[PDB]
Amino acid sequence: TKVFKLSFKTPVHFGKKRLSDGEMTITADTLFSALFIETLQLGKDTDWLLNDLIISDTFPYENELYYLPKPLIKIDSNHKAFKKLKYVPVHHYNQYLNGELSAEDATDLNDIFNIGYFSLQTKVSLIAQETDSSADSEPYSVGTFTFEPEAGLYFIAKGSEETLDHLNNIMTALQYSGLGGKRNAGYGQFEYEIINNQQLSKLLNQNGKHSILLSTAMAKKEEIESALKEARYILTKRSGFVQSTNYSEMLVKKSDFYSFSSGSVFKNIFNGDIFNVGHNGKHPVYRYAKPLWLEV
Amino acid sequence: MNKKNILMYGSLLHDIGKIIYRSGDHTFSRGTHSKLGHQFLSQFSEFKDNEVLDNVAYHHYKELAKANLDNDNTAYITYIADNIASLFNFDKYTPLYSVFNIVNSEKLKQTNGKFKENIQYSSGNYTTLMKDMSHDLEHKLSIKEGTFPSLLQWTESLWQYVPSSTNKNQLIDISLYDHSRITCAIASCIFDYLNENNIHNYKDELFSKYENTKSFYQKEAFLLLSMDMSGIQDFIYNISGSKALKSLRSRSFYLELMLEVIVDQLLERLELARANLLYTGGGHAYLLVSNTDKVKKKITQFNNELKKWFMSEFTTDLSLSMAFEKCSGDDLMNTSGNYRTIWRNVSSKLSDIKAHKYSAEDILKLNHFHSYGDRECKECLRSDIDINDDGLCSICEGIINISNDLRDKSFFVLSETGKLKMPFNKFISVIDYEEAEMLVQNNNQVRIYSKNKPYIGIGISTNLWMCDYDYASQNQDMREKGIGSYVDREEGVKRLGVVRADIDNLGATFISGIPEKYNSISRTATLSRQLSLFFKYELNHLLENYQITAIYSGGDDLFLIGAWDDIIEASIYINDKFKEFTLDKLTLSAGVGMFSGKYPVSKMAFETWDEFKKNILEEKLLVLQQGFSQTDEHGKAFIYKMLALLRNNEAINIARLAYLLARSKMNEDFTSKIFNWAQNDKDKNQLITALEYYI
Amino acid sequence: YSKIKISGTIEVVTGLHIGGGGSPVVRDLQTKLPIIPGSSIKGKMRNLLAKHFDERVLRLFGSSEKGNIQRARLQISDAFFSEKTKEHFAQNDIAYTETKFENTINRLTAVANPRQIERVTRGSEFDFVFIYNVDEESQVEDDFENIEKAIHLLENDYLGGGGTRGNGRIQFKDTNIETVVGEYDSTNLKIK
Ligand SMILES: Nc1ncnc2c1ncn2[C@@H]1O[C@H](COP(=O)(O)OP(=O)(O)OP(=O)(O)O)[C@@H](O)[C@H]1O
Ligand SMILES: Nc1ncnc2c1ncn2[C@@H]1O[C@H](COP(=O)(O)OP(=O)(O)OP(=O)(O)O)[C@@H](O)[C@H]1O
Repeated sequence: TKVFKLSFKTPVHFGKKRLSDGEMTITADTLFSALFIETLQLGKDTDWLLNDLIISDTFPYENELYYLPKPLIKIDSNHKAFKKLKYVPVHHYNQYLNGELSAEDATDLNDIFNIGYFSLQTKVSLIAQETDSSADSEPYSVGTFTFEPEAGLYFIAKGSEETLDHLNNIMTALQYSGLGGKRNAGYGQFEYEIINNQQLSKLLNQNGKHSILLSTAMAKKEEIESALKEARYILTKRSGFVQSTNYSEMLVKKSDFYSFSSGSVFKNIFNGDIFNVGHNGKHPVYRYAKPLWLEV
Repeated sequence: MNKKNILMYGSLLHDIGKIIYRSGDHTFSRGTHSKLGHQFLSQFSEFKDNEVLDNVAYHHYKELAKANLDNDNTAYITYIADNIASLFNFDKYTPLYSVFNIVNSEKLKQTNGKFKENIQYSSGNYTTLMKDMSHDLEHKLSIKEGTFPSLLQWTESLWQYVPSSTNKNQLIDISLYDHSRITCAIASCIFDYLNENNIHNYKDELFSKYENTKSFYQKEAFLLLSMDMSGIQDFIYNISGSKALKSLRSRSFYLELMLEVIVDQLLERLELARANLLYTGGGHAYLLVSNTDKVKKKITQFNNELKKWFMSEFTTDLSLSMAFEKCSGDDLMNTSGNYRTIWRNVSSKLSDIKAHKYSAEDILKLNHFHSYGDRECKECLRSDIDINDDGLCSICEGIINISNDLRDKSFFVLSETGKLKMPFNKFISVIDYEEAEMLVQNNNQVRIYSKNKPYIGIGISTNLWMCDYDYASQNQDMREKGIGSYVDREEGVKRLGVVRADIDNLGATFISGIPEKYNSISRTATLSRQLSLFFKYELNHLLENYQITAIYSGGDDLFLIGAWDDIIEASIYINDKFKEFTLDKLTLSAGVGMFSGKYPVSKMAFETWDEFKKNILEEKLLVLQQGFSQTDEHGKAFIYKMLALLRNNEAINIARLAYLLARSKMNEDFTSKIFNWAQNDKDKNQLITALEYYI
Repeated sequence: YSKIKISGTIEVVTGLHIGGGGSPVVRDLQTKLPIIPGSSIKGKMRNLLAKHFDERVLRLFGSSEKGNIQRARLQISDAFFSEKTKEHFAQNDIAYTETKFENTINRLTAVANPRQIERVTRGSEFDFVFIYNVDEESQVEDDFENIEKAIHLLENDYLGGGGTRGNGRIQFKDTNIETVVGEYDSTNLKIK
């Protein structure tokens, strides 16, 4: 059960709805999609790394601090300072889960959370009749994020040792491809390092009664009724197009899929499944929904 | 008349006699308020209903002692209601005090201000108001089942600054309109609770013995209800098209009117009056309703229908959550500060029943609909909705229609055909006042929602408050123009300004409020009304001399967009004018940025005092502007070399800047002041900001 | 399946102006050092290599908008000041950007209206990385011939704005080609 640390050194576009949108972290959907596409480009075998690997979402880091999302847990006291907060570092996470975090501490933690800044870079497209005759340029915009020299994102993955060796090989392949949007236009390369942090391991290997969903999951048909007994959760319409399925890219677009967010809390665990969002295509297109649980 | 309507029409006029006694020129019965009000109402044909007269004439203990009324007579509920809403020398000239002083007076008690320094009212004013209300009462008011909202509106129009109780020993901050409204609300709630819970001889249920009376205060006969729009931000700020100005003023308004129609329709279901609405704005609404099984069953069913609708069009972008909590009338009289406990409890229940939003079968249905769909509206960043011509769906085009129709027409109508799609199988179209009338005698089941216009008195006249201002119509062409219509200003760079503001101390103010002594339902209600009316009229007036169009304003959110210079000037003006109205008790935090024209406005929104006014704008900016005005040839080149020296904070650069200023031809005073400022860090940052503003 | 890496450094022979701000030049919003975007390299290279002649243009950069879909086979990244240029300019105390004053002459009037255009300093060096995803073994020679001819053209052309007016001339030095994925040899491929 190793974790991967990602350093970029080139600004990245990650996207939610429009190319001028900017997002900091991405979900296991896009990550698993990227690993799948690089496995196919390598021409390796896909069965091994389809139904054995569990991936958590991306989570940012700073110099020596690692971050996990806020559990949507019901704290009984402001209801303001906690709302403006998204992420809680590993040092104070058990403190948060047990009410040992104070409002001034919330303000301080928010104050220290400078881990990147946003930007819109302008661009123009002169493939149009500006080649031919008097015709206006068509400026467009892209949304980017840049990390300070000691920031990045990290993963948490688990599985058999063989699965993790394969994951290492594919990640080596991927570091020179991208992990974002306009990869081919100069955004989103990275170098990765595998480090074993004692504290994160301790946090991952507890035992409790609740569960904090660290990835984006959706229970299968026959478990959802007992899965949703007592829970606090946010759903997100996850959409997007597909790469090399049919003739027209504009005509091909995955059916919308809803999954629980990366902070939901549950009583009864559910295993997930890799769900097809496929139709009118030549090959199946996969979306990822399998949880990585944090048990406390 | 229905007995509930009898409670309504009687209660809202229980303390009417006060305005009559305080008049002095109308004191026919100089004995008590009750008898005088009874005599006054007793000349008019429409309000010639008798039980209403009894209600008004008997609103107090002593009078009721001998009226020999039935064990069921509506006035008794009026008595308990006035007590709930609530040595006694009433000075007719007592000036009303603004609640905003008392709020943060605990820390800093300032000289109690007052409405119209040491102002005082005068006798003839009340006589004039008597004339006015007799005029309206002969010519505008009429008694039918459905005119109660109209009566409430006229009370609102006439009374909002006539002091309710003028007791010299009490902190006078309640308008008589507030007292009357909350009394009517409480009366309605009591009537439903008693009628439902199988009690009929109310004289014996309540009045008989103070111990039994005190029990009734203790019984949990009231429910407080809450509302919350879930997905405000992502619905309002998903725009990329060329009609950015036109849509936003219309999308914001469509969401607002959605909230209003939801709350009105709910009130219609529960057979309650518009008085029971205590606060609307943003996404929240608070309702005070009856604590019966019937009401709760209806609430559950209505929540079901609403959630099914909102899934049937949006599925994540907008959802509504409601929650209610039992509360006892003893808690409304600020007995143990427990009002604050119950209010926080209902807030927590809302914030924790927004967690579990969708049932199992619901989330299955969301995921298993393989449907032939087209793609994302250029104007409205949404895929699920079904586009048409120009890559736009029907909803976005209806929004564009209402956008075009906003500027010239004022009345808004809820009907079966309309243009835009409303929750419970309704639609909205747009009309004019003559057209509104024509619909009125047509007796169509209509509601009129207006553009901050009273003196309507037309059908269901519902003066809904929304700040619609746009300098873009002050040009030679009255038609609404694009976002470039402010970009093209030549007095500076051709850029846009956007301003966002939040009240810093607003969570505490609605929750904590004034400690330990003014924490009733009445006093927090009047504070709510004051803030609401401030953000829904005062902005409209304050923004007049400014080239700004008002986008979304209300609650505690201030979202204005316009020309760069104008946004700064208007922001300063608004901050000062607010500090005036809140008597320097509440503070505002605001951000203004420079955004280029033709950016997707969805993206500029996600980007976004005494010190700035006195030190930067007033002194440094003025001397700098005079300096450049006196000496020509100081183009952007000279200023930008000044920047080049300044931003690199080095002493060799200070010498270089000295050389540059020496080579300029400014007066010795200007150069000397600039150099002295340049030697100091705080001053030089301020100087940088000021000269940047010059450009 | 191998990935070929084309790395090197480019010198600004005459001042450079990408100017996404306009008339500022593109920078990084924290480091405040100028950059040269990958989009600029790719766009100018594509325009040149296409005007030189098509299927090869589709091959190298990938269009996938004409009823058939081709995945990009050359990935171009941004460039940044090297440590060497930074240290040299610091020691000799040279600012990173020059500002040229310009002017325009009206006809029948002969009044001059001046402008102010910012320009990257001569001698600055940018470090770049390209990637070649060799999806077909039997075409790497042809594709590096094409990229050779493209770089040769860019050597004799300009990047950014105002090149007809005398700026943007660049140079390419210190190019090395290494194979970083797979087992394909690259000790014979050549780029100036
Ligand atoms: N039409 C509107 N346009 C812009 N801002 C609005 C509009 N209506 C309300 N707002 C403001 O936007 C704020 C943010 O709304 P938001 O989307 O956060 O919803 P919310 O009610 O706070 O729910 P949640 O807790 O789920 O965020 C509201 O508190 C309100 O002040
Ligand atoms: N007059 C009012 N009465 C009650 N609640 C109000 C009123 N005006 C605004 N609100 C509340 O304020 C919310 C807006 O939240 P927003 O994030 O804009 O600021 P806030 O959290 O209230 O302010 P702050 O954190 O500075 O105290 C609304 O959703 C609503 O619940």
